[PDB]
Amino acid sequence: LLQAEKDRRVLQMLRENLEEEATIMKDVPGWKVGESVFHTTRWVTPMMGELYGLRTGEEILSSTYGFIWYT
Amino acid sequence: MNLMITLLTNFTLATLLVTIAFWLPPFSMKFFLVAITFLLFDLEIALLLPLPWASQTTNLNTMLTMALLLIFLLAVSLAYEWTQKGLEW
Amino acid sequence: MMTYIVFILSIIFVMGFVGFSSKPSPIYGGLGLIVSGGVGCGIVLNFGGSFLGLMVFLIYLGGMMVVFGYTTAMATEQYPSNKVVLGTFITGLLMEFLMVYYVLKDKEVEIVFKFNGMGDWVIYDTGDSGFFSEEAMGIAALYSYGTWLVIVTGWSLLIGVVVIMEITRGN
Amino acid sequence: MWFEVLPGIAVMGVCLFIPGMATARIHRFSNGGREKRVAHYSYQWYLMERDRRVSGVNRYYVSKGLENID
Amino acid sequence: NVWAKEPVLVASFAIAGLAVILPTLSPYTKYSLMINRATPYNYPVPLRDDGNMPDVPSHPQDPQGPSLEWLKRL
Amino acid sequence: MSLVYMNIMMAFTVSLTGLLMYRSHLMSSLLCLEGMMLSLFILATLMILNSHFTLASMMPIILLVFAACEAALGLSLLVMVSNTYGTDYVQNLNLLQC
Amino acid sequence: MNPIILIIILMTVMLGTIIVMISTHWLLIWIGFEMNMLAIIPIMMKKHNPRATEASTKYFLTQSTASMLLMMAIIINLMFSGQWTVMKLFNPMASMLMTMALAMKLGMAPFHFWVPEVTQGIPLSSGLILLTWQKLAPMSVLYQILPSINLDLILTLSILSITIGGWGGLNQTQLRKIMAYSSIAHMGWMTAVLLYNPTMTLLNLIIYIIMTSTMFTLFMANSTTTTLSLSHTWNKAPIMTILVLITLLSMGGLPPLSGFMPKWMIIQEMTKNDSIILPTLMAITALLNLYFYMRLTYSTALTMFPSTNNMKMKWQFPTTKRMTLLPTMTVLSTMLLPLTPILSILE
Amino acid sequence: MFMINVLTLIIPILLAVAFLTLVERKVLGYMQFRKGPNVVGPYGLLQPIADAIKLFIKEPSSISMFILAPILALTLALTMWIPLPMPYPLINMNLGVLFMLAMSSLAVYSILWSGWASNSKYALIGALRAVAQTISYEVTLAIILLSVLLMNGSFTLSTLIITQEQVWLIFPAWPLAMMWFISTLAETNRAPFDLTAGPFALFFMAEYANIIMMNIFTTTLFLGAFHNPYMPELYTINFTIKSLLLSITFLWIRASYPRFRYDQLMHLLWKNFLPLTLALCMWHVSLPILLSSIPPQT
Amino acid sequence: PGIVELPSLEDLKVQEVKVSSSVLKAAAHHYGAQCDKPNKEFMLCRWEEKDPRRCLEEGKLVNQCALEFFRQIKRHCAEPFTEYWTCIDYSGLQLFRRCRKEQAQFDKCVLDKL
Amino acid sequence: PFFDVQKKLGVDLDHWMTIQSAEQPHRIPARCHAFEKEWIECAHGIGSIRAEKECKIEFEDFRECLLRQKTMKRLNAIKRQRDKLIKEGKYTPPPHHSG
Repeated sequence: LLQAEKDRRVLQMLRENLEEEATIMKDVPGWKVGESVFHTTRWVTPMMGELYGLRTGEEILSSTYGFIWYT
Repeated sequence: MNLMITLLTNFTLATLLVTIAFWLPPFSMKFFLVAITFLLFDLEIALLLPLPWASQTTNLNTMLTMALLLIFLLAVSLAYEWTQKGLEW
Repeated sequence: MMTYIVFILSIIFVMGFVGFSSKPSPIYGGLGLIVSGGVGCGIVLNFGGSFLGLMVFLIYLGGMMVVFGYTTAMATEQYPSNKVVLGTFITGLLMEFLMVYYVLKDKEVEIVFKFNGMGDWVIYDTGDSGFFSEEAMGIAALYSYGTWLVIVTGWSLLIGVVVIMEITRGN
Repeated sequence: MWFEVLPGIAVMGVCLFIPGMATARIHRFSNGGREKRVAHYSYQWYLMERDRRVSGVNRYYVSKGLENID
Repeated sequence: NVWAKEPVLVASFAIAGLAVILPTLSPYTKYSLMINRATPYNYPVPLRDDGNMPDVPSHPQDPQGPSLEWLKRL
Repeated sequence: MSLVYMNIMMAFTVSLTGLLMYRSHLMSSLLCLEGMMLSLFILATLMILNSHFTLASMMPIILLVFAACEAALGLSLLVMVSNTYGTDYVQNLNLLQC
Repeated sequence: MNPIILIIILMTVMLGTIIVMISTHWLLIWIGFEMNMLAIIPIMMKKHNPRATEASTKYFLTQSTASMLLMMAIIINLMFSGQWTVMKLFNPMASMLMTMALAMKLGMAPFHFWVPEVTQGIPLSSGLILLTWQKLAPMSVLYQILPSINLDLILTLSILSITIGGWGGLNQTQLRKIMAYSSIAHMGWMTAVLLYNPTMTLLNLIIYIIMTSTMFTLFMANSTTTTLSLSHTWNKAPIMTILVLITLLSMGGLPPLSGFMPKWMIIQEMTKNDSIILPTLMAITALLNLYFYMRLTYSTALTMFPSTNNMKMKWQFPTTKRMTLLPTMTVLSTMLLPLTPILSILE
Repeated sequence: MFMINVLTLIIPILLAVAFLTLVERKVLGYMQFRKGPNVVGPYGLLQPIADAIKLFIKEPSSISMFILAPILALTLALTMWIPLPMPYPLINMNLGVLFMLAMSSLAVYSILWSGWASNSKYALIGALRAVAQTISYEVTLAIILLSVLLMNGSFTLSTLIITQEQVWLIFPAWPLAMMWFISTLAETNRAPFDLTAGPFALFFMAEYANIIMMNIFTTTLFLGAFHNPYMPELYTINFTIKSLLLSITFLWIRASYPRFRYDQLMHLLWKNFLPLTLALCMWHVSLPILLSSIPPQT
Repeated sequence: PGIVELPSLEDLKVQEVKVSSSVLKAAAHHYGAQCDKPNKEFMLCRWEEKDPRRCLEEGKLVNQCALEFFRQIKRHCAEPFTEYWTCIDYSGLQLFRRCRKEQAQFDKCVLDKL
Repeated sequence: PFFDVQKKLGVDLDHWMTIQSAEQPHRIPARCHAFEKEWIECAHGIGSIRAEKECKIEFEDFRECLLRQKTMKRLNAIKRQRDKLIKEGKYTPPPHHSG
C-alpha cells in the first residue's frame, strides 16, 4: 500500500511539474514541451529534481537531507 | 546539523575558557618498530571488523573459513616477530 | 546557512589541501591534512555516508597522521616562514576563488567535462526502500563472496610486516 | 569513617544523575508525552515522512488514529 | 613439564585449537544455516500462478507450501 | 555532473602538484601523497554512494589499507635515510650520480 | 636474509606478476603492481651502503607515483562508463594518464631519470630481477588494453625513448648504466609496435629477457663493474670473452645472430603499414645505439689491456661459482636465427 | 529545545569533574589514614571550587600549536558524551562505538601535539614514549570491542541495551571483560600506567572527562538492569549507582599498586595479551555459528 | 528526442487511507490476512511491467480494499484497538513484545466476534 | 598475456566483482540496471568495433543514465529561465502550496 501511494504521489508531482513547465517555457526557442533526455520509451526512475524542482530549500531539505543528519 | 550545532557550542565554550585563561593573567631505531607494527595490526583489524555486520548470510562455512584464515594469518605474523626477536629491547 | 553546503564543504576541503600543499613545515602540514580529512569525512557523511566514511576514519585520522607526527618528531626539528609558501598559498586561493566566481555567478568551466553549475542536492535517490542501509551489507560482503581478495590482502599484510622488520634490521 | 564522604559521593552522583533525567524530560516534553520515532533506515525514514505528511500539521506526533476513513 | 614454561601462550594454543576443531562436530551447524536462511530480507515476489505444481498455496495460512515449524519447537 | 566532483578533482590536481614540486623535506612530499590517497578515497567513495554501486563496495577500504602499507614502507625508507645521514633532505643525495 | 625468507619474497614477486597477468579486475592489477613494489624493495638493499638506500628511495617514489596515477585513471574510468573489465576503455583522458603512468612504470624518455641511478648502486641479481619482472609487468596490461589508446602518446614515448637511449650511453663507464640505457631503448622498441600487432611486442619481450638473463648471468660469473676488470677476466678466462663477443653482438642485433630477428620482424609488420620514414628513423637510432656495445666488445675481447698480477695467484683457483643456467640460455639467445616461423607460437 | 539539550549535557560536566576530584581525594585519604579536606568548607566542595579558580589565578609550543593541543583535548572531552545510552541517548547514532574509538585516537593526537609543544627537551622524548605507551593499547581494546559486540548484532547500542537486560554480559565473557578493563586502565593514563604543561586545569579537565566517559561506557557495556519503560528514572538511578561503584573501584585500584617498567609494559602487552585476545576472539567468532544464536540485526 | 506522455489527474483524484503508520503496523497481520489477496495483482503487474502509469487502477483497488478493511475494523470489534495503538505508539520504533496484553485482548475480540 | 586460468580452472574469483546483475547480498539494483543489462546483451558476441558502430544508441543511453549530464543541463536551463523571468517578476508561483 505504501508502494501504491508512493507511485500515485510521484505521478502527481510529475503531472504538476509538467504543468509548471507548460506554464514557464512559453517563449523559449527549441524545447519540445515534454522531452525525456533518453531514447527508448521506458519508465525511468526520477532524480529528485524532476520530483522536487523550484521548491527553494524547505521540502527538498526535509525529503533529502533529513535522514542524513537527523537522528 | 545537530552534530554541527553541538560542535559549534562546545568549540565556542572551549574558546571562552581558553580566552578567560590566557587573556586574564637523536632517536632510537627500536622506537620505530612500535608505530609501524601498530599500524599493520590496525590494518588487519580493519580487515577483520566488517564481520559482525556480515554474519547473516547463507554461505556461512566460507565466512567461518576466511575468518579463521584472517585470525590465523595475524597469529602467524605475531608469532613470526615473537620468535624472531622483533618486539624485544 | 544556505543550500550549497556540500559545495562549501568541498571549498574548505580544497582550502585545506592548498594550505598544506604550499609546503610548510611538515607538522603544520600534518595539522592541515588532519583538518582536510575532517572536512572530507564530513563531506562523505553528509552524503550519508553513515557507515563507511566514519568507518575508515579510524584508520586515516586514527592511524596515519599519528605515525607521521611520530616519524616527524623523531627525525629532526626544523627550527627557523618563507615567502614562497605564502605566495603559493595566495596563488592557490586565487585559483579557488576564480573557480568559485566562474561557477557560482556563471554556467560552467570545463577542463574536459561539462560541469553543470548548481549545488548537487540532486542527484539523489528517491527514498527507495533499502531497510538495510546499502553501505552496511555492501562492506558486509567479502565473506560469502570474497574468497581471493582477503587471501591476497592478508598475504600483502604479512609480507608488509616481514618487509618492515627486515629493512629495519631483521631479525 | 565513610559517613563523612558518602553525602559528597551522593552529590557527585546527582551531578552524574541530572543530565539523563533532564534529557529524558525534554524528550517526553518534545512530543507531547510521546517518544521521538527513532528512524534508523531508509524504510523507517520514509515511514516517518509519511507520518509527518498525513498528520496535517507537518508534525509526526499527532498520529490521527482511525478517524480519517469516511 | 611443558605447561608453566610459557603458560598463557600454551593456554591460548589450547583454547584456539578447540575453537578450530569444535566446528567439525556440533549438533547445531545445519540448524544454524537453516535458521539463517529462513529469514526473508528480500521481498518475495509473486508469479504467474503455476502449471499445477504440488506446492504454493493461495492463502499463506494454508500449510500446503514448504514452511517452518521448528522456530517454535526449540 | 555533480559539481562537487569538479572541486575534488581540482583538489587532486593541487595535491599532485604538491607531491611533485617539493624543496626541503621528503616528509612533506610523502604527506601530499597521503593527501592524494585521501582524495582518491573520498572521490571513489562519493561515486559509489551516489551511484548505488552496492555490490563491489570493496574499493575505498581496500584502496586505503593497501596504500597505507605503501606509506608504511615509505616511512621505513625515510627512517633509513635519516639514519644514514643527519637529515632527511632533498639535498645530500648527489652521490650515486647520473 | 635467511634463504627461507628470500624464497618467500621471490614467491611474492611471482605471485604479484601472476595477479597482474590473470586478474580481469582493475583493483587487483593495482594490488599486483603494489605487491611487486613491496616485494622488490627488500631485494635491493641486500647490502647496507647508502647507495642502495638512495636507489630504493628513488625507485620507491617513482613506482609509488605510478601506482597512484594508475588508480586515478581507474577512478576516472568509472566516473565515465564504469565496468571492472580489462577492456577497450571509453576515455581519452583516462587512457592518456594511464599510458603516462605505465611510462612511469616501465621507463620512457619523460620518465627515465631514475633508471641508471637505481641500477648503479645495487647488486646485479637485484638489477636482473627488477629489469625482467618490472618490464614483464606492463606488457600484459598493454596487451589487453591496446584498442583504446591514442597512438601519438606511445609513439612519442617510443621515438624519444630510443633516441635518449641512443645519445645517453656513449659516455658512461659503468656496465649497469649501459644495461639500463639499453633497457630504455628496447622498452621503447617493445612498446612502439603495440597498436599494430602485440605479437611482435611479446616475442621481443621473450628475446630481450633471455638476452638480459644471459648478460647478467655472465656478469654474475665475475664480480666486475668496469671495463678494466673485464680485461682482467680476459687475462684469466678466455671463453667468457667470446661469450661477451657473441652476446653483445646479439644485443647489437646483427643478421647472422639472433638479436636481429626481433628488430627485423618489427620492421616487417611496421612497414607493411605504409609509414616508412618513422621505422627507418627508428632503425637509424638502432644503428646509433651499437657504438657503446662495440667499444665494450673492443675493450673486453678483441683488444688486450695490460694487467696487474696476483691473477697468477688466482690461476691455481677455479672459477667455481654455480650458475643458474648460463650456457643453454646463451646458445638459445644467440643461435636462434633459422627459428623465424616460431613467431606463430602465440595464438 | 536542542540547545537546551546541549546545556543539560555540557553544564553538569564541570560540577561532575570537580566533585569527582573531591571524591577521589577523600577516598585516597580514607584508603590512607587521612581525614580531609573537611576543615575549609563543609565536606570540601569549596576546596575543588577554590582549586579551579586558584589554578585559573596562578598563571604567568609555537603559540598556534601551543593552543591547538589543549583545545583539541577539551573539545573531545566535551563532544564525546553524545551517543551515551543513559536511558534515552542524546543522538540516536546508528554507530557510535567506533566513534568512541576514533575520538580516543584523536585524544592520542592531542597528546602528541602537546608532546611536540613541550619545547625540544628530553621531556619531549619522554612525551613521545608516553605517546607510544598510549597507542600500544588501541589494538587490543578495539579487538575486544569487536568480540563483545559480536554477540550484539551491530553498533547501534540500543539493541545492546535490549540484549543486556535479560542477563549481564559479564557471564558470557568475564576474562575478556577483565582484559578490557586493564585496557581502559592503560588508555586512561593514570596509575599504575605512568607518566607524563599548560593549561593544567584544562588538561586536568580533559583527562577526567575521558575517565568518566570510559566509566559510563564500561558500566553500560558489561551490565545493566531491567528497563521498565515510561519511567527512565529507575534505570537512571540504578545505572548511576553502578557507574559510581565502578568508578570508585577504578580509583581503588589506582590507589594501591606499583607502576610498571616500560619494557615490562610492552612485553606484557604483546606477549601476554595479544595471542590470548586472538584466541578469545576467534572463539567468539566460532561460538554463535555453532550454537545457532546469531543476533538479529534489524 | 523522444518525448513522453504522462497521465493527468483524471485518475489521480483518489482519496487515501490517511492513518498513521504506527496503527497500520499494529494492523499488520490482520490486514495481510483477510485482504491483500488481489493486491498481488498490482504486485505482479508492477514486477512484470515496471511501469507506473500502468497498474494504477489496481492501486485504486488496493486503496478501496484497505478502506473496506478499515471500515470493518472501525464499525465491528472493537474499540480497545484504539487503546492498542495508543499503547504501542510511544515505544520509539515499534516491536511486538511491547504491548502484548492488549494484543491478546484484541486477539480475543477478533476471534470471538469475527 | 591473457592467461585462461579464469576460463579453465572454473574458479570465478573475479566474475562477481565486475559489474552488477550479479546477485547482491540483499538483491537490489542500482540506477542503471536495465541499461546495463541491455548494453551488455547488445555487446556480447561482438568484436568491440561494430559495438561502436551499432550499439552507440544504448551506449549513449547508458552514459546519460550514469551521469544525467544533459538532464541537469535541461534542468539548469529551466532554472536560468525561471531566474530571469522571476527577475522580470510574473505570477507569484502556485506550483508550491497552492493553485
